[PDB]
Amino acid sequence: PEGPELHLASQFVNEACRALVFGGCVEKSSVSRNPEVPFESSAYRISASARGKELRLILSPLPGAQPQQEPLALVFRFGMSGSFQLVPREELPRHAHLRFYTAPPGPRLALCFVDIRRFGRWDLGGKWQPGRGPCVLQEYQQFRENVLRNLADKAFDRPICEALLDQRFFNGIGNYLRAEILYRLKIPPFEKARSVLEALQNPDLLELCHSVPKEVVQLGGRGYGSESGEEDFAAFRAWLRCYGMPGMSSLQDRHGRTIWFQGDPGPLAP
DNA sequence: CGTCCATGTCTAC
DNA sequence: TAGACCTGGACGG
Repeated sequence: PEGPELHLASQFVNEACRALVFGGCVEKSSVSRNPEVPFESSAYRISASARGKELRLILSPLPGAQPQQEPLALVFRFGMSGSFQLVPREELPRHAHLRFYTAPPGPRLALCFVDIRRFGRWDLGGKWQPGRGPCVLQEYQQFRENVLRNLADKAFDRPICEALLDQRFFNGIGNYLRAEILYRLKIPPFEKARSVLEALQNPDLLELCHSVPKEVVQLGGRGYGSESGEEDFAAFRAWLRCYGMPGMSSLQDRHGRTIWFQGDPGPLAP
């Protein structure tokens, strides 16, 4: 998952858990290296917000719930496979690694953090990752300024296909979005990032870093992902113009990750 | 059986 | 920077 997936996951949690009351402990699969979540409430609601490639749950005990408890924030990163799913308490998926259980009345449900591969991670802090750039979806002006102010940074020596994955400046952009973005402007992926950015100091590279992932969010669906039917997944595959599409060339950036492009690879190519 | 590939970090050398 | 962290699917023989 990349920014749009984290965003729709946030929306999924909020819409699904609007009318739900949770109760009891927050349960961790005994194979997850991530920390135990010390939290018990007789009655609590669950809300979410997203910032680039991170999502924040807030667990909010209701009035008079017991034990006396202050709200608790957890921040998730999903790595290659994470996901959130509302399931029947007795049909936990394989790889439901963290699990929030509905109190009665109503049919017993588990909001599960599902992460097949265990590249996902969570922290008790409630805080966004120190160093991560602003969210390209929700802090666009902040995102734009945070780049143009810092072209001096060695980050921008790298080729543009590489800089776009540095979450310090492009929080929320990942390997499908970088491909999709450059294709829209036909910027060679191994053009030097400083050259392409110095220019702006008919939409431009930074406009698209916002608007292109925002197109994924406005499919509905779960962006690149199977939930909301294996119907919405094909609605994404049809949106894609570059990433994996027949006809397109592809190469490995200096860190093994595959960039899909059309035509000219550009000057700093392997 | 086997090999390779996948929406991302994270860290040891 | 090579390597680690993981599982499973789409392919090969």
